Amino acid sequence: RDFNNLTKGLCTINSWHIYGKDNAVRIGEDSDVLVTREPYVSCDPDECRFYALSQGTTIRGKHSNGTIHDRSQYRALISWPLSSPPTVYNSRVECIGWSSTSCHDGKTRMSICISGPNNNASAVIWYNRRPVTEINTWARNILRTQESECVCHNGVCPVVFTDGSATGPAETRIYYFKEGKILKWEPLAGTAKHIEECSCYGERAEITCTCKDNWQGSNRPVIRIDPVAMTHTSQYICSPVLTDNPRPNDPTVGKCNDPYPGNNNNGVKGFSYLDGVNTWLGRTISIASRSGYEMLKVPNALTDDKSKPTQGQTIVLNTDWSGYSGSFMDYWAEGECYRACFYVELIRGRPKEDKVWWTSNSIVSMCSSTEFLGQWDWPDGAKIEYFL
Amino acid sequence: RDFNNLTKGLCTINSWHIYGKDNAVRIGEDSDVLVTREPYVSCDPDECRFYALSQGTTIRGKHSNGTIHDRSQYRALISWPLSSPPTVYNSRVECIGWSSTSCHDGKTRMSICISGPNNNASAVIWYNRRPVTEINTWARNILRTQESECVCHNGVCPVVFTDGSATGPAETRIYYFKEGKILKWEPLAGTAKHIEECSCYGERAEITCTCKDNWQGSNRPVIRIDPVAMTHTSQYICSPVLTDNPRPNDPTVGKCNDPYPGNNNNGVKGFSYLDGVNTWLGRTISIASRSGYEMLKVPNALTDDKSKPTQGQTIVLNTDWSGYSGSFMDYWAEGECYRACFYVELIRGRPKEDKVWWTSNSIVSMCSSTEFLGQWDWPDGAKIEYFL
Amino acid sequence: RDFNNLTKGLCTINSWHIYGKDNAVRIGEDSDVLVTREPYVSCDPDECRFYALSQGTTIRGKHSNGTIHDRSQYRALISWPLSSPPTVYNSRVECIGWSSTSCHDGKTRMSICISGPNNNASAVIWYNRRPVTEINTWARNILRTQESECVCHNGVCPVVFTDGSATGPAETRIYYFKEGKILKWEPLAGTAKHIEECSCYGERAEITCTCKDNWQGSNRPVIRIDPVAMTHTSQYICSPVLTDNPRPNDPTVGKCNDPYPGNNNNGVKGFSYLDGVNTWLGRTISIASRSGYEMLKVPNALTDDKSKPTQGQTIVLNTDWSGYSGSFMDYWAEGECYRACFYVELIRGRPKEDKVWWTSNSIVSMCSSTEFLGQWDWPDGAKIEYFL
Amino acid sequence: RDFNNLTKGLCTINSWHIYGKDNAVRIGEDSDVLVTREPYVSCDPDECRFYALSQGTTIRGKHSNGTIHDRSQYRALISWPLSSPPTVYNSRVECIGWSSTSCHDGKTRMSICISGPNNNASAVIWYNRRPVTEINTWARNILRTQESECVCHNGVCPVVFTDGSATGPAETRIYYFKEGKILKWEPLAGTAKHIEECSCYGERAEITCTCKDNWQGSNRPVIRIDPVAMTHTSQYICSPVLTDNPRPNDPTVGKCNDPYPGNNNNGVKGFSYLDGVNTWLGRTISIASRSGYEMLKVPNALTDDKSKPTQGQTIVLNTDWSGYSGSFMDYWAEGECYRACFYVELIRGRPKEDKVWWTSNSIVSMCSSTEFLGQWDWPDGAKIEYFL
Ligand SMILES: *[C@@H]1O[C@H](CO)[C@@H](O[C@@H]2O[C@H](CO)[C@@H](O[C@@H]3O[C@H](CO[C@H]4O[C@H](CO)[C@@H](O)[C@H](O)[C@@H]4O)[C@@H](O)[C@H](O[C@H]4O[C@H](CO)[C@@H](O)[C@H](O)[C@@H]4O[C@H]4O[C@H](CO)[C@@H](O)[C@H](O)[C@@H]4O[C@H]4O[C@H](CO)[C@@H](O)[C@H](O)[C@@H]4O)[C@@H]3O)[C@H](O)[C@H]2NC(C)=O)[C@H](O)[C@H]1NC(C)=O
Ligand SMILES: *[C@@H]1O[C@H](CO)[C@@H](O[C@@H]2O[C@H](CO)[C@@H](O[C@@H]3O[C@H](CO[C@H]4O[C@H](CO)[C@@H](O)[C@H](O)[C@@H]4O)[C@@H](O)[C@H](O[C@H]4O[C@H](CO)[C@@H](O)[C@H](O)[C@@H]4O[C@H]4O[C@H](CO)[C@@H](O)[C@H](O)[C@@H]4O[C@H]4O[C@H](CO)[C@@H](O)[C@H](O)[C@@H]4O)[C@@H]3O)[C@H](O)[C@H]2NC(C)=O)[C@H](O)[C@H]1NC(C)=O
Ligand SMILES: *[C@@H]1O[C@H](CO)[C@@H](O[C@@H]2O[C@H](CO)[C@@H](O[C@@H]3O[C@H](CO[C@H]4O[C@H](CO)[C@@H](O)[C@H](O)[C@@H]4O)[C@@H](O)[C@H](O[C@H]4O[C@H](CO)[C@@H](O)[C@H](O)[C@@H]4O[C@H]4O[C@H](CO)[C@@H](O)[C@H](O)[C@@H]4O[C@H]4O[C@H](CO)[C@@H](O)[C@H](O)[C@@H]4O)[C@@H]3O)[C@H](O)[C@H]2NC(C)=O)[C@H](O)[C@H]1NC(C)=O
Ligand SMILES: *[C@@H]1O[C@H](CO)[C@@H](O[C@@H]2O[C@H](CO)[C@@H](O[C@@H]3O[C@H](CO[C@H]4O[C@H](CO)[C@@H](O)[C@H](O)[C@@H]4O)[C@@H](O)[C@H](O[C@H]4O[C@H](CO)[C@@H](O)[C@H](O)[C@@H]4O[C@H]4O[C@H](CO)[C@@H](O)[C@H](O)[C@@H]4O[C@H]4O[C@H](CO)[C@@H](O)[C@H](O)[C@@H]4O)[C@@H]3O)[C@H](O)[C@H]2NC(C)=O)[C@H](O)[C@H]1NC(C)=O
Ligand SMILES: *[C@@H]1O[C@H](CO)[C@@H](O[C@@H]2O[C@H](CO)[C@@H](O)[C@H](O)[C@H]2NC(C)=O)[C@H](O)[C@H]1NC(C)=O
Ligand SMILES: *[C@@H]1O[C@H](CO)[C@@H](O[C@@H]2O[C@H](CO)[C@@H](O)[C@H](O)[C@H]2NC(C)=O)[C@H](O)[C@H]1NC(C)=O
Ligand SMILES: CCN(CC)C(=O)[C@@H]1OC(C(=O)O)=C[C@H](N)[C@H]1NC(C)=O
Ligand SMILES: CCN(CC)C(=O)[C@@H]1OC(C(=O)O)=C[C@H](N)[C@H]1NC(C)=O
Ligand SMILES: CCN(CC)C(=O)[C@@H]1OC(C(=O)O)=C[C@H](N)[C@H]1NC(C)=O
Ligand SMILES: CCN(CC)C(=O)[C@@H]1OC(C(=O)O)=C[C@H](N)[C@H]1NC(C)=O
Ligand SMILES: *[C@@H]1O[C@H](CO)[C@@H](O)[C@H](O)[C@H]1NC(C)=O
Ligand SMILES: [Ca+2]
Ligand SMILES: [Ca+2]
Ligand SMILES: [Ca+2]
Ligand SMILES: [Ca+2]
Ligand SMILES: [Ca+2]
Repeated sequence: RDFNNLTKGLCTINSWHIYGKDNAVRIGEDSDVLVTREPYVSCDPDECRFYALSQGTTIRGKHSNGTIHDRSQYRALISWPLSSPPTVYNSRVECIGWSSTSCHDGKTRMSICISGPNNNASAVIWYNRRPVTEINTWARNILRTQESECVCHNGVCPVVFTDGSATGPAETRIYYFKEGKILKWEPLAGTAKHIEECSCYGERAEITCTCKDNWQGSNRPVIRIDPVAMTHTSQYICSPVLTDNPRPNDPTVGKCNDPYPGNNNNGVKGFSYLDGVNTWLGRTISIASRSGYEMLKVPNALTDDKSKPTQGQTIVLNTDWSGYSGSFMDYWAEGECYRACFYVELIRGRPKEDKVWWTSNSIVSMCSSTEFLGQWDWPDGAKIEYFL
Repeated sequence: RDFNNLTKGLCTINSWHIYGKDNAVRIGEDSDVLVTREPYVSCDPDECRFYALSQGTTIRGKHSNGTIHDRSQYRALISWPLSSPPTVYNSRVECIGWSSTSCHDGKTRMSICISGPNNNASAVIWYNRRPVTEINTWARNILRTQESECVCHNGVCPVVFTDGSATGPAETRIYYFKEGKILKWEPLAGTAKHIEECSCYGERAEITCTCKDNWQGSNRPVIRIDPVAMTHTSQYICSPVLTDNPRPNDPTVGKCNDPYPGNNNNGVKGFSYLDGVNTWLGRTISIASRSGYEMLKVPNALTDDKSKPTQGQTIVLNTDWSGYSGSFMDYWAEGECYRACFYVELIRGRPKEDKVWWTSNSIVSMCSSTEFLGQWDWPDGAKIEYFL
Repeated sequence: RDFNNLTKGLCTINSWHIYGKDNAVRIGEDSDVLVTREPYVSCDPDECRFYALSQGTTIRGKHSNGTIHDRSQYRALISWPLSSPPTVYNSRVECIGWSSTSCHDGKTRMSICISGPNNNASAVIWYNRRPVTEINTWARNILRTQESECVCHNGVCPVVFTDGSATGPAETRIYYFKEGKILKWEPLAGTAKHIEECSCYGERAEITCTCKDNWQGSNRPVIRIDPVAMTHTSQYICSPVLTDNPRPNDPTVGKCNDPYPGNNNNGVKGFSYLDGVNTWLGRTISIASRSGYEMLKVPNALTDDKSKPTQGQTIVLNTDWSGYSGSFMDYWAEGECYRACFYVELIRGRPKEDKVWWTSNSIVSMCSSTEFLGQWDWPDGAKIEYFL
Repeated sequence: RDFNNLTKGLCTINSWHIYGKDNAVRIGEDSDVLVTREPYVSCDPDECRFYALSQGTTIRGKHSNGTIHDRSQYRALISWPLSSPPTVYNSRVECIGWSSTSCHDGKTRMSICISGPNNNASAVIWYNRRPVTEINTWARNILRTQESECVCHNGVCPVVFTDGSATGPAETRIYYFKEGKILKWEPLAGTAKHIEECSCYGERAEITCTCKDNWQGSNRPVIRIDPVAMTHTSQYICSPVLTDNPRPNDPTVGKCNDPYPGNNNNGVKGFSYLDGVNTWLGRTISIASRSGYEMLKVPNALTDDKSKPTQGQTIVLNTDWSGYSGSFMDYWAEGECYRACFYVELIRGRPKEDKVWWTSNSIVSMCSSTEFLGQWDWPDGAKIEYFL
């Protein structure tokens, strides 16, 4: 109809209720489920769907062997109905590639997929299910993007890309697209020293992205974007409640404009909702591996370098595998506020479970409640032994 | 379009004709059919569909082992086209949880799923396929609901929940929702001493629910709701034709305001149509197990403590497994009256058929005819031996 | 929109072109295809689809054992997209039963399914996908109907049923339905002595049904219906080109008002287009079994007792299995005439191929061309050996 | 809405970006994927889909044995969602036959399928999913057509057929259809000596077809059609950059009006975009087999007999199997120009990989970019060893 505008503020997050779970690995043990990774969730005005990077093979198929690898010519961004698994028969291909982002602007959807060899990748921007724009690698080193939904405001949908080293300074750009065409792009500015896989959400005409400093930071970099002025700033979450993984143990004071040191060249895509006292952080429970997952209310996390949790909710037990996590919201829901949501990728197989030769995942996602709901844990649920 | 209003009375029930049967277990022996239980049927203005609680695995899948269990993080309310089986590929997830209800109000559908551990469950009310309201456990003991469709009138859709003991007095509430939001809730009142899994239907602006007294009653409690005044009453079916299972043998006089004694802490979800002489009761044939199923015309069953059958129809032979049963009607059919319908859950596997490690079911459903139709029996039809 | 009216005459049939083929048995050797029989084809104003009586199991499934049997509680009328096979995932159940008919009246579709034991069957008439009317067995001996599409004119859709003996005189009725309700019914009149499984089509406000005299006739009975007056007549195809199976060898003169003798108590559902010189007859090639299939132009077959072929076209070789055949036309096609069409059921398995324990079929269908097209044969194509 | 008119010119082709890839053979190793060959891509105003000639069996099915053969009664033109594989469950049959073409005219789609024995084939033209016209073989020798999409302009959709010898002069005709009816047909004229499988595209009211001279030419014949005048001309691509396969090595001067000699009676369906300096040619890398695939910018290839490449892009490595290739464009995209696209059939199995008994393929397709994008190779990706 008309372009959606971020006119509402976030609803108060007093807890998280279950939104979707596909039990993909369990079900795929005996049905035609595609092997995937790098999932996310994104809504259209009339429907919300699961998204992910297929590996171009079923889990039980012999080609599942080797799916731990990230970039092949057999990957593609696919979407499928909420809480269903990604099967060969219900998965809709949005585009071909090994890194992506996607978002609806109110009128139609923009999907971006990047493909290519390491030194010659290219992004192709699709809008209304047609290819519209293409961007060639600028640093010749794995051009890559969010791996979660982008956000739009009055037709403008900013997307953060990175090209160059993952263990050194790199060339990050914020592109502002409208109807799949480039209106403008900027180099990253601010104090964030390295950006990877941004998780974004919008409220009251501002887009907040919580990303990953793969190079040095265990605290998360944050990019706040003004989609009207088409400008942005960057910093780190000040809080001592560190949210990357692997990471050092929590200090009593964090860092606002530098990476918090202790762990280099590694990290996991994650997210957060930064809204004054209504601030919640997601992180794996383990400081060593992609294990477990919890949500922590850390009032003023972004700006208070001594902020510590005041409430919390466990999502996945530390005795269960987790993985990537990101944000999305249904901007077309009824009500006066935007209900914060997120998904957690539950990785199974390699590298942690090497008795099988594949790597895949299932998805669990939650949204906020203004109630103070009882909590439960949500594991993948599959028995690797069955696959042997 | 506009909210549906219960303006018609029931059609005269002279017999029952076959409406839907999915042969799920038979078909699932060699195709991707989800393991389910707690099925039901519910109509939208333009389509009627089967519903059930998936177990998050196929019947032939190795994860089918253990599906006798009731509440896991892998369950979800799913719906699929009438008389098809619930397959991995045609099943639509309405919400995540291990207890549910759902109904269309004329404009859109409300679905409710409860999930959580035993002492910390929570219901989340979905409307127009979006989460709208959440209710936290009030008694911290398996918050649970109908397991069959709710009914709406002018936007108001009452739902009966129970929280607390299943073998003692508990905290039952009647919630009145409108567009997924709570307008009001009451504690259970009347003479019903314990309520579990209500089966409901509406006619001439009154909603009748036949439930289950798991604690002491072999006769069924009944909750009649006024969705305009948003008030209700409760009593038991007076008839000596006892309809719970397990149950004592039929007496010559029943009880109107107390459970009929003889069997404690057990029962099966069931239903009835209470309409003066046009009154029909469903019950298993066996007084000992979920075996067989028959419909009995017991004029004035609700109010006459000596009422006995005047007509009958066998649905499932006592030599075949049955299970839960509930009511639904197509409130959007043509005609001057509402045609009473019901479904019977045909449980296969555990606990009665323990040579297999799973528990699932198929569905058979009938609707009334003003004709006096010949009868046939409708078993599940699968051979357990094939699954070994 | 508006009720369709049979305002056109048939197009000139100079040959038959391929219309649809599903290769169901071939494909089903390694995919989830339902076992079926008694197929047909029927069009809606915007789509034409294949129809059949499922057996409630896949071909490779263990429950396929025994599918030679005709009436079980596991059968249902299903429809699916033209030329696709009937799979567990794309098949839409129209109703439950072991005998059926279906037709679109221009506004919506009427489907009829009969179920029950031999002495207590009942038909239930569905309209706009809802149950509307029910008819109880009148002779208590396998109430049964067409097994191919009915035809409508200004809302009136006549259907021929038979109840009683298949090897003696029986009680055949012509029902005239409108919006799923009975307007009127007649007993069979005319000279046809026994009616089974009528194949019908309409043109210029007249409905012609070519049926099967299972009792004594090797020539086919024909019922012509006036859907406005709601009256009919019956006779036999006069032609010596006998079209039932099994059958005696062709004589030089046929019979107009009596069964042509030579074979008792057996026959196959078949059809014909009776239109003066534009008359074509379908029949198996073998006079002994459901083997092969050919179309023969026999000018004035209905009324000329010495009529012999003037042109012909082989559809299936005598070295391939055939089965039932019936008529349908797309009454919503462009043009000034109705293009005659038909389908042939290609039965595989039992009883002729007993190395397998199942019985199923695939479908091939053709429509007429005003061209004189080259011919090809269209077998099922599956290798039974593969199923062993 | 209204008939589409070729009002735009081609966009400048500076490189090719990835458009679609279905990874069919990989995925089909463990899921219900139909065996196919002779694929292509074609767009409707609201969707673009993959097309191909199914073999009426899955790849893993036992009937896959023998699929190297070209014409059987089990083949059919099927279409399915872009980048999905052709599965038994998502494939839509357009018509029955072993040679086809299809195109949307703006209002609805025309599909053509030819079937029959070698000496008695016939084409049947479908429009709006209904059969409309039929054409009988004129030379009684494998009537056949494009195997890729046709193109329409103001309702007129020309199609090139060939009937007669594939290794000698034959009878090629250009038919001009409108709403599935024949407006006119011509015999082939010009200097092209033999025409097989034309690949076409349209721009500024002219339709260009790059075909295959199976008889003598290693350079490609080209048919340019005026769909308004309904007239055409024919010649060969003048360029010494030979694009058929097998073929001699490139000379320094090509031939404009005769086949370039060196290889007889063989060839592969291919294509090209002939647009002055914006001219690109596709060809296999190997001059001996259907191996590898590259795009070469050969300014003025059609008219300059000494034209050599000025830019290039590898699509498939010479160490990977390729096959047929053809053109299509989305005539309903936004923008001021038509973006040239093409697909490459990646054949697997027989005859080159004879350890398996089947022959199938997967599809990769690209479209042009005005950017100078980095290149990657796009192989089928399946391991034949897995199928053994
Ligand atoms: C039914 O459901 C309800 C609803 O969920 C249940 O009630 C919930 O119970 C939760 C668990 O108790 C509770 O969650 C906790 O909240 C704490 C904050 O609340 C308390 O403090 C505030 C502030 O003063 C008070 O207002 C309040 O009254 C409470 O006293 C959090 O602090 C908790 O998180 C911390 O502990 C968990 C382990 O429990 C860690 O995993 C987590 O990371 C937090 O601790 C680490 O991080 C901090 C900050 O740096 C460190 O100080 C600390 O040492 C830990 O650090 C180590 O561990 C981390 C992670 O491994 C590592 O990185 C680091 O290096 C160190 O090794 C927790 O979130 C809910 O708030 C509460 N909800 C409600 C509404 O009440 C109820 O129990 C359920 N009922 C039943 C019967 O079960
Ligand atoms: C073709 O189709 C038609 C249409 O269906 C067939 O006709 C139908 O035939 C049915 C079976 O005969 C018949 O059903 C019965 O109707 C009885 C009522 O009708 C009779 O009584 C009235 C009242 O005076 C008369 O008007 C009427 O003319 C008849 O005489 C029911 O009473 C029957 O139910 C009872 O019996 C069945 C077993 O048959 C039990 O399973 C059932 O539970 C009922 O009996 C138990 O319950 C009562 C009440 O408490 C007890 O008194 C009794 O002892 C039984 O109790 C034991 O068993 C129960 C259950 O196990 C247990 O809980 C308890 O503790 C005790 O152990 C039955 O419903 C249809 O009405 C009739 N329909 C029509 C339209 O005619 C026709 O036969 C078919 N044709 C062919 C050729 O087959
Ligand atoms: C390319 O394609 C074209 C287009 O299809 C091919 O041309 C077609 O060729 C067809 C086969 O030749 C041909 O079909 C036949 O037509 C005959 C009628 O035409 C002839 O007679 C008329 C009338 O005088 C002439 O006008 C005309 O010029 C011809 O001379 C039919 O009579 C044929 O059917 C009979 O034979 C077939 C076997 O071929 C039987 O299966 C069939 O049942 C018919 O014969 C039985 O029935 C009759 C009637 O009672 C009996 O008299 C006779 O003895 C047979 O009876 C026995 O067999 C039956 C069945 O088993 C059994 O019940 C009974 O008891 C007895 O045992 C046949 O239909 C097409 O018309 C023709 N089409 C066109 C447009 O030309 C062309 O060949 C192809 N090209 C190539 C290169 O292959
Ligand atoms: C990142 O991505 C970019 C973007 O893709 C990469 O840059 C691209 O690199 C490509 C490969 O180098 C390049 O493709 C070539 O372009 C040549 C034309 O450019 C050159 O010549 C022009 C003209 O003077 C200059 O303007 C220009 O500056 C260049 O110098 C083509 O000529 C190339 O094709 C020929 O070679 C390939 C093998 O490389 C053959 O397969 C192909 O068939 C061509 O050669 C055959 O055909 C010709 C013509 O008849 C014969 O003369 C020749 O002998 C060969 O003939 C034999 O082989 C054929 C086929 O087997 C056989 O039939 C015959 O009988 C003989 O046996 C090639 O297309 C892109 O243009 C370039 N793109 C851009 C934008 O720059 C970049 O490298 C990537 N980066 C990294 C780090 O990898
Ligand atoms: C088929 O015939 C009936 C007439 O018998 C047509 O019905 C008339 O249609 C118009 C528009 O619907 C009404 O105003 C008339 O009263 C209708 N009916 C009768 C029964 O008189 C019908 O429109 C015809 N069908 C089609 C497709 O033209
Ligand atoms: C393509 O060209 C034809 C004109 O040749 C356009 O047809 C005219 O369209 C309008 C609206 O449909 C009619 O009133 C004219 O009479 C049409 N036709 C002719 C043949 O004169 C057509 O609209 C054009 N297509 C598009 C998408 O614009
Ligand atoms: C931070 C992005 N990088 C470094 C290039 C990664 O390796 C990502 O790591 C992971 C990962 O789980 O750590 C998954 C993604 N598939 C990778 N992205 C790409 C484009 O390969
Ligand atoms: C009466 C409801 N209760 C007691 C909590 C049950 O155990 C139900 O029993 C049965 C049952 O078949 O008896 C099935 C339901 N899955 C159970 N419901 C829940 C929420 O677990
Ligand atoms: C002529 C109809 N009769 C006799 C009842 C049949 O047996 C039919 O035979 C055949 C048949 O292939 O001969 C198939 C049908 N499934 C049967 N119909 C029913 C209702 O069982
Ligand atoms: C050039 C067309 N001809 C000669 C008849 C072919 O054999 C084609 O060859 C090939 C081929 O891959 O060479 C595939 C097509 N399936 C064939 N077409 C038909 C109609 O059989
Ligand atoms: C395939 O067919 C050939 C030829 O009929 C036969 O020899 C061969 O054994 C078959 N192979 C398989 C695997 O069926
Ligand atoms: Ca399988
Ligand atoms: Ca890090
Ligand atoms: Ca009880
Ligand atoms: Ca007979
Ligand atoms: Ca050639």
